[PDB]
Amino acid sequence: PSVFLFPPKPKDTLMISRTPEVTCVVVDVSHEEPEVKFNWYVDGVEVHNAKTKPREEQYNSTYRVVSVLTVLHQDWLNGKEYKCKVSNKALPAPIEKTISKAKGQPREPQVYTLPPSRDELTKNQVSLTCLVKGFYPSDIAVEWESNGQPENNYKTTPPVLDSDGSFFLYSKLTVDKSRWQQGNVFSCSVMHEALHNHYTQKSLSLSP
Amino acid sequence: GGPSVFLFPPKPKDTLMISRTPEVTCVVVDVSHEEPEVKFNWYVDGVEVHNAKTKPREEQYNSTYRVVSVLTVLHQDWLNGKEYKCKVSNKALPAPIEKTISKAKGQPREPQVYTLPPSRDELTKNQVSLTCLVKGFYPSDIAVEWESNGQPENNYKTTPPVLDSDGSFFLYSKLTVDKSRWQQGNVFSCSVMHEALHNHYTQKSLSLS
Amino acid sequence: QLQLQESGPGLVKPSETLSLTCTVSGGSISRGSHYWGWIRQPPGKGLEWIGSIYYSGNTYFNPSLKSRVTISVDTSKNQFSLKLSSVTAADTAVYYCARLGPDDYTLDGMDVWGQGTTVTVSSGSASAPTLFPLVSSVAVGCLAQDFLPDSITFSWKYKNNSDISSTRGFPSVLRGGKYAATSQVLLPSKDVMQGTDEHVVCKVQHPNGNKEKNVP
Amino acid sequence: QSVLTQPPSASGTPGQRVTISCSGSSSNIGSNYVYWYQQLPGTAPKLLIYRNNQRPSGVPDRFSGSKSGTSASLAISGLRSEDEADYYCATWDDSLSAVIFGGGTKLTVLGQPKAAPSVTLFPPSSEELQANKATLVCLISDFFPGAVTVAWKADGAPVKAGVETTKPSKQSNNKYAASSYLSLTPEQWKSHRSYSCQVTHEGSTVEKTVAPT
Amino acid sequence: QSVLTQPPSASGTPGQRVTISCSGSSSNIGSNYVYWYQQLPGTAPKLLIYRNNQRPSGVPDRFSGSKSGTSASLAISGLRSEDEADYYCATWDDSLSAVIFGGGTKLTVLGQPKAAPSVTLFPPSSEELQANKATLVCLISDFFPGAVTVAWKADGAPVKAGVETTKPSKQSNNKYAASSYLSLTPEQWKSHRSYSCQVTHEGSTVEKTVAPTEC
Ligand SMILES: *[C@@H]1O[C@H](CO[C@H]2O[C@@H](C)[C@@H](O)[C@@H](O)[C@@H]2O)[C@@H](O[C@@H]2O[C@H](CO)[C@@H](O[C@@H]3O[C@H](CO[C@H]4O[C@H](CO)[C@@H](O)[C@H](O)[C@@H]4O[C@@H]4O[C@H](CO)[C@@H](O[C@@H]5O[C@H](CO)[C@H](O)[C@H](O)[C@H]5O)[C@H](O)[C@H]4NC(C)=O)[C@@H](O)[C@H](O[C@@H]4O[C@H](CO)[C@@H](O)[C@H](O)[C@@H]4O[C@@H]4O[C@H](CO)[C@@H](O)[C@H](O)[C@H]4NC(C)=O)[C@@H]3O)[C@H](O)[C@H]2NC(C)=O)[C@H](O)[C@H]1NC(C)=O
Ligand SMILES: *[C@@H]1O[C@H](CO[C@H]2O[C@@H](C)[C@@H](O)[C@@H](O)[C@@H]2O)[C@@H](O[C@@H]2O[C@H](CO)[C@@H](O[C@@H]3O[C@H](CO[C@H]4O[C@H](CO)[C@@H](O)[C@H](O)[C@@H]4O[C@H]4O[C@H](CO)[C@@H](O[C@@H]5O[C@H](CO)[C@H](O)[C@H](O)[C@H]5O)[C@H](O)[C@H]4NC(C)=O)[C@@H](O)[C@H](O[C@@H]4O[C@H](CO)[C@@H](O)[C@H](O)[C@@H]4O[C@@H]4O[C@H](CO)[C@@H](O)[C@H](O)[C@H]4NC(C)=O)[C@@H]3O)[C@H](O)[C@H]2NC(C)=O)[C@H](O)[C@H]1NC(C)=O
Ligand SMILES: C[As](C)(=O)[O-]
Ligand SMILES: [Zn+2]
Ligand SMILES: [Zn+2]
Repeated sequence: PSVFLFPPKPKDTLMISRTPEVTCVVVDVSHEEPEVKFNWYVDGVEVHNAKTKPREEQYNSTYRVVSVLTVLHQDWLNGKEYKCKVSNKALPAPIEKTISKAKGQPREPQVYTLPPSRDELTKNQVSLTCLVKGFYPSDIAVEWESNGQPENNYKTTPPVLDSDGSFFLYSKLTVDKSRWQQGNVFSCSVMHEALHNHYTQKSLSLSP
Repeated sequence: GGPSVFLFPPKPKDTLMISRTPEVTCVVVDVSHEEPEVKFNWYVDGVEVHNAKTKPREEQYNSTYRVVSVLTVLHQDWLNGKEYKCKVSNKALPAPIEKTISKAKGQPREPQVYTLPPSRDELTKNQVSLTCLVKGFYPSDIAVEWESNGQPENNYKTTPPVLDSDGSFFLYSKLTVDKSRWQQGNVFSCSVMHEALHNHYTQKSLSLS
Repeated sequence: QLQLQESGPGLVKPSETLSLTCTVSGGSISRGSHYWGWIRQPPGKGLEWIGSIYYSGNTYFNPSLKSRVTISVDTSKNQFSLKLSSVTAADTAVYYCARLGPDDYTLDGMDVWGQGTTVTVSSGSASAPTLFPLVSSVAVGCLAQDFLPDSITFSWKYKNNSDISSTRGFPSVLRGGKYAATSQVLLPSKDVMQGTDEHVVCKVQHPNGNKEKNVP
Repeated sequence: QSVLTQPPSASGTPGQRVTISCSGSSSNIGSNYVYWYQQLPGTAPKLLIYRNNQRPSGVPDRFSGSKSGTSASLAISGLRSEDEADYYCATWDDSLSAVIFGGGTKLTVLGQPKAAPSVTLFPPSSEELQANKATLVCLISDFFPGAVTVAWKADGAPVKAGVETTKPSKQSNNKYAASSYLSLTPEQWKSHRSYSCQVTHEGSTVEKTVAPT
Repeated sequence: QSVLTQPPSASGTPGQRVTISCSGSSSNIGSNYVYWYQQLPGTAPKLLIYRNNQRPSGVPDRFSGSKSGTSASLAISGLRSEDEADYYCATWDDSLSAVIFGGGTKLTVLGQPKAAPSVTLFPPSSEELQANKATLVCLISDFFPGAVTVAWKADGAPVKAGVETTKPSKQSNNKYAASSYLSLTPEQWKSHRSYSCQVTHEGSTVEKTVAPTEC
């Protein structure tokens, strides 16, 4: 059996209304001794409150035990650590895990919208690309949209460690050539801690 | 709880440039001092081979060994999806450990390469970002390197491939250059290597006209 | 500044395959910021796009006739080329090579065009010409028949080999699968600058031979 | 749905202003940039307007482009004579996935009622007769408009054929021109007397003749 | 190094081909595009040339610019009348991190160059001398070209500041007109031996004077 401790969604830890949470999982746990234990501590200190869904039967003679703990925004944002102790049978020293926000002077991302290359304009669908660079830490959320409503056909690359120590990534939205040629605006919205009000936006569109 | 094995694929570049020599690496890690001798058995689609070369076992700081075995593969065997199996045997292993690899299965797709200039407002900075977009390729093995007037380039990074909504992959490579080189008129190039491409290679150039 | 010059056999017999080439000057296809293509136009009708190619190879053809066309570039010699196979009477026109639109990577417009090049799908084979000195303000010319692939750079030369500030180019007429055009050149009464009186020169150019003759 | 249609012809008068339309489809002229090329007689087409209405530096302000719906139009203002040529619109057609042009539009600035066809006739050569060939050349220079019913006849009654005539051709003087040639065995140049080359240019049949001697 | 510089003065005959320059450092006009703005006297600047040498729609073909090393320049070929105005050149400066405007270059067209600077001087008002004032006016009437200068003095020794002077200004005459005042209290006028208003229209130092004369 192995352990997997996951951190909160960047989007969640930046919007107060939303509720961030750290997830703990246990991969490869046979039917024999499935029953587990979960102990959660914050920088040593502890609190009892971590909902724990049942052992979702799995496709390999095992289960997927998940334990989620709701955290406080500024606590995550303020480099707090979280420990998950999984107690099992085939585990003499029940594996533990610890995770916290990335250390290091936060850095503000610069957002750049890039129009489709002119030769891609012969395809019946074009690429609107959004460059997000110079940010740190890598926790970030990026999504596209037009006319209030959010676009769906878009993809964002993983944060990439740049040369100067910051991260960057690209987000590609695909829109029908006709919607682009017509001049509809599209927007790249980025959420990140180092950004004023944790949010900035950049529109892109065929200037008439 | 003997040693455990790992079978790595050849570098994408070495498999698309016919003139090089691609090879699979079978790494056995966690080999004790009590039984340091490990035997490799290679196969190419079940047909065992013998042209593998084992490097002498290297001593590790955690009191164990790391043994390596490599298999050169034919430009054509790998790209035709041949399967390579490495069988590992060592005394601290109840039963030998087998591992397999080979190009991803699924029909190949020719990617498109697009070069995109910097946003006019990045020009107030001292360095500009040139962008190269590689989309619609499959399988995901790809190589990408920027270049100008012959010599390659230093400040450029490339995102990992990313699974698009249509089933193929796309990636972006970012070249950073002193704003001045850009404004002068220099011509930079984006070199891409993918099996699906013609001759496994293609290049797109970007510059300030 | 930038220019494109077509080059090719002014003739092609049925079922054969046409073959032209375009040379660029004052611009290096190798820059990789533009596409280059070919456009043809049958004498009568209008324009028709054939194909475009990028310095790296990738080309775009016209579905109407891709199955029988071939385009390529050679960075070294800085030029691209065309190949039209199984030529018939349709494939008879002037072939231009242009650079695609003013914007980088344009693929739907041509901002700079070549001089042009005619291509007649004949069947009798080329042949040089045969000149014949023809008969205030008097002048004469120098007819010429026989030649097939029309393209005769007419001009004139006075007595002591001088450039006549007077020249003309009349429409060539096809009589029995062969052309033949004239060329009149008005002149004073007997003065000029460097023209005695012992006849003149009739410089007649042509891909299959440049015949010359004197007119009494 | 797959091809641009422009007016086969246009024509106007100096100082004026004219427009040429390009009726297209949604699969083309309605979703892509339109291009306008100008083609003065016997010349490689010239880019006139790109991306619907951009004028490449070196093109007159009088030339303007525009699109709306699935159509576009070129507009010339302050018309001149150096403007009568053929014009074409073009864009990418996503249906066919290829560049496409309209048929083309003629357009001829109406004016210059002065068409003086300075016709000229030439008697065969000695080298020709010394080779069975009586090739007479009637070289007719300029004349606006370019259209005449040249006539060839021997003595009085006109002969069937044997004479071949081309079509007009705008010269440097910007005047259409042509030329005609008469065959008929060499045993006729000396056999008959005087050959005329009539050219009825809307009434005025200016002509010349050659003596069989 | 951080401030574009252009010839404070230009102006030339109609038809002539004038050339305005803009010199600077690498930090700016050297490494960034150059923009040229034309401000018609009395109105909002206008974009003339962008990206070194591009001309927006609604711009004469006479206009064209060009960059070079670390200095570029605008040039009007076929110089005209409705081409007289101030011409500013500007670029972004990578060291200041801000747009930088040149000093500006004024340019007038030539025509009817008869400068009749009919200067006039009015001493302090009767009622003015009461409120403890002594405003001296110098109504330099119409002339051409639009540009002059002034200098007031007591006896021979010229008084420094306090001589705020209005800028030239066109009339229907297309001839310009301006004026100049001089502060000074009454205890300064009724004392000294006459003051003087010296104008200067291209060379000629046309000048008149007023005296403490009670008539
Ligand atoms: C039997 O089945 C189970 C599961 O069922 C399987 O069924 C098959 C039919 C398939 O469908 C298969 O996909 C499926 O898994 C198997 O377990 C899996 O085992 C693999 C390999 O052992 C393991 O892989 C790891 O993956 C992580 C990446 O995480 C994500 O991986 C998958 C997608 O990529 C996905 O299946 C996982 O579930 C996981 O997804 C995340 O899940 C969490 C929890 O749900 C999400 O949490 C979010 O929380 C939010 C709170 O705000 C909110 O609630 C969201 O709703 C909620 O979803 C999270 O968002 C989600 N990710 C997203 C966004 O999609 C990868 O990081 C691991 O990397 C390695 O780990 C090794 C050990 O851990 C290391 O040795 C390696 O070095 C490597 O990385 C290092 O790891 C060490 C750890 O010691 C670090 O210290 C070090 O820093 C790392 N270094 C690096 C590289 O940076 C690893 O690849 C799967 O996670 C696991 N699936 C799970 C979770 O059940 C069994 O293997 C099967 N048996 C066998 C053997 O056949
Ligand atoms: C004693 O130390 C050993 C190692 O030395 C240590 O010494 C101490 C003192 C410190 O210095 C340590 O930091 C140091 O490591 C320990 O061994 C390590 O064991 C762990 C597991 O316990 C190994 O982890 C695996 O790592 C691979 C990645 O391999 C690379 O790891 C790093 C790079 O990050 C590097 O160090 C290592 O060399 C490997 O990189 C290189 O690998 C190839 C070797 O040649 C290179 O191949 C190229 O081949 C081409 C051919 O043309 C050319 O020849 C090139 O020149 C050549 O380089 C390759 O390029 C190179 N890469 C780079 C850039 O470094 C992970 O992929 C493994 O992934 C996981 O494995 C687990 C199993 O535990 C799976 O369950 C997970 O799902 C996951 O992967 C999946 O596995 C399944 C199983 O089949 C697959 O089906 C899935 O598809 C897999 N998913 C993927 C990714 O597709 C795993 O993390 C670690 O590498 C070992 N370190 C070594 C050997 O260096 C001992 O554990 C320790 N003893 C103890 C008990 O303490
Ligand atoms: C030759 As192709 C159009 O497949 O890139
Ligand atoms: Zn079960
Ligand atoms: Zn291909």
